[PDB]
Amino acid sequence: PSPYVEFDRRQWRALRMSTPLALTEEELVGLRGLGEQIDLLEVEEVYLPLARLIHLQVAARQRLFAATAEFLGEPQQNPDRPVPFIIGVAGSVAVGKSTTARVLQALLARWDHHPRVDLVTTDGFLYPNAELQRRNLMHRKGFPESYNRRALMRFVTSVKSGSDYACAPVYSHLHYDIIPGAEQVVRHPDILILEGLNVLQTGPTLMVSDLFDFSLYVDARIEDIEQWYVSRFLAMRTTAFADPESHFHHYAAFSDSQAVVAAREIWRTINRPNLVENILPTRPRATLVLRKDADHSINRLRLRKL
Amino acid sequence: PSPYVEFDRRQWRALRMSTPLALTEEELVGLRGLGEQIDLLEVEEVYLPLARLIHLQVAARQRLFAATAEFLGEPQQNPDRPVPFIIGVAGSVAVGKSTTARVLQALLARWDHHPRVDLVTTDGFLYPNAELQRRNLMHRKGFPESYNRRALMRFVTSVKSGSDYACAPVYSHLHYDIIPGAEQVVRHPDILILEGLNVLQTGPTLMVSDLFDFSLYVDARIEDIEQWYVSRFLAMRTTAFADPESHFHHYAAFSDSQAVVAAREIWRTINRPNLVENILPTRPRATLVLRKDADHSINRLRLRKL
Ligand SMILES: C[C@H](NC(=O)c1c(F)cccc1F)c1nnc(SCCOc2ccc(F)cc2)n1C
Ligand SMILES: C[C@H](NC(=O)c1c(F)cccc1F)c1nnc(SCCOc2ccc(F)cc2)n1C
Repeated sequence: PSPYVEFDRRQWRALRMSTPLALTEEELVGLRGLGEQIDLLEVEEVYLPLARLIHLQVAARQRLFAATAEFLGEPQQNPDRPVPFIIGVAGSVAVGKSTTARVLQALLARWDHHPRVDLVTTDGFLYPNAELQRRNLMHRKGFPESYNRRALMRFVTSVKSGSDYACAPVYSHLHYDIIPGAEQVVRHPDILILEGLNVLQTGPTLMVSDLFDFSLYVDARIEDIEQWYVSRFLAMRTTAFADPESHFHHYAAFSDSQAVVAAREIWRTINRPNLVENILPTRPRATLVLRKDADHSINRLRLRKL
Repeated sequence: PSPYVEFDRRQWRALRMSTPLALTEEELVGLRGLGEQIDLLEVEEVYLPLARLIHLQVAARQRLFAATAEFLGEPQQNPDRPVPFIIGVAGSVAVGKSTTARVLQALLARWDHHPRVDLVTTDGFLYPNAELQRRNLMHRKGFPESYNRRALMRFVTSVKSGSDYACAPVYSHLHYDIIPGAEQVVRHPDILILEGLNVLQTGPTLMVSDLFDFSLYVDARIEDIEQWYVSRFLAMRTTAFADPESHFHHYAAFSDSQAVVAAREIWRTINRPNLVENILPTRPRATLVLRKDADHSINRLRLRKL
């Protein structure tokens, strides 16, 4: 007896799902050009249902907002509209957080209840390399203390206060640093998706996850994430690393097998240990845990018992 | 702004709430039967309205349960009813948590959506004095490490899993210790209230508050709380301390002068520090913060914007 319902992949296909509202060819196009780490079978059989499951909660938080406002005789100090519904997305580097976020954003924005869905990466809340150097934490990029937690907290709080205007800084993966001066503006969306390694981590006081209405954790076998991590690394040689402006240009010249070495080293000494100390223990805090099998398809969902 | 809708006492009284919810005289017996200090006007003017708020939340959760269950063609592994709705009640020692919890228990039960409302204090999860001693922690009773946190977590998880049956141990303030083989059974209530000064405290992993659907923080000026503390202590000379078995019998003979000295020393050195370092930091993690005046009246409410 546990606090979630479990479905393996069989049981999930095998359910009398209520709604048609299927994917028009206008949508199924935009969808190939952000996934491809995700196939449309997955979008149809897995992510769409999820999006509706989530739609149910956003819709419920919208009705309750209103039922409450009416109950109070909609007083002056109550805001005029529900505040954004914030969804957190967590998991290891290379697990697919980013795609999953992009897909959900796309699907969730299909309903008229909540057409404005924003997306923000916690990447923009890393200290700039300048500062990471100043605090002697370069070797520590991606661990809890490498982020400006205070600013991140300030940001999410600002969003849940019903600001019409909240700013987050941008991180460039190419340049391996915060793009100075660049800012993402978020103007009271209906839903904000916040993605990052750290979104379900546990501060001493208030923490960002305290302002989440729903949170999702992307899980895989640790060997499999290594495999995905390495493949992503190799691939970056010809793309990202190829650029002369890449902090990691000197990785471009690596032969396949030499790059495989380097990758498994960066994995075994930074990314795997981070996952084990800081990310994987946050798995049981998610509303929903999705497990992906060796080749990226979901083979198990855990929804928190409603 | 803040993430809070804020009302003071005036504003809160002066609201048109378009259901005239009235307490029966059948209910005004029970609510005097919970004791005194208890101001019946405040039950009518504050706690009943709040009870309606919290009700709107429980009703939303029960419907959302159902719409989700429908959506999944009600599968076998989905539970049949909603799991209990959990509400945390935190705040200092002597701030009146226990009353607030007891009144709420009584008012929430009046609706037929959730007539079964259980109340459990986390004092039952303090380590027995015996164990507090093997661990050299008697001086630290009421701080985080004096609780069997693991046990507390299993308890709460069992209730949130939807189990039919869950035990908590019972603590006696009379004997100043856990009563051996005393047990409180909780049998899938519609709502469980969990009162304790630690309920909103952070764990590094999963933590109890992760299972709350709603939570309350009873607040006051720290000087005011001391004064209440000091009376509770004095008054205890007649009641608790007066029995010759009571661990604190010697305290019955302290004159108003020596009794105050003693109370302030226990405050200044145990209860006040536990509050500054462990409880007050938890205050911004509550859905609702209730602030009290010197004279025990509620003078400010902060609800988390919906
Ligand atoms: C430790 C470090 N940090 C990050 O790049 C990082 C991240 F990948 C994600 C979020 C925050 C971060 F600081 C790192 N991880 N891998 C590398 S080298 C390869 C470049 O980045 C990749 C990122 C994801 C991959 F799957 C493969 C490579 N570095 C320099
Ligand atoms: C810190 C400590 N702990 C507790 O007894 C206690 C509690 F009162 C409540 C919950 C958990 C606890 F460990 C304590 N605080 N005051 C005392 S001695 C005086 C008798 O207890 C009182 C309890 C509550 C009061 F408001 C005033 C006095 N002790 C032993």
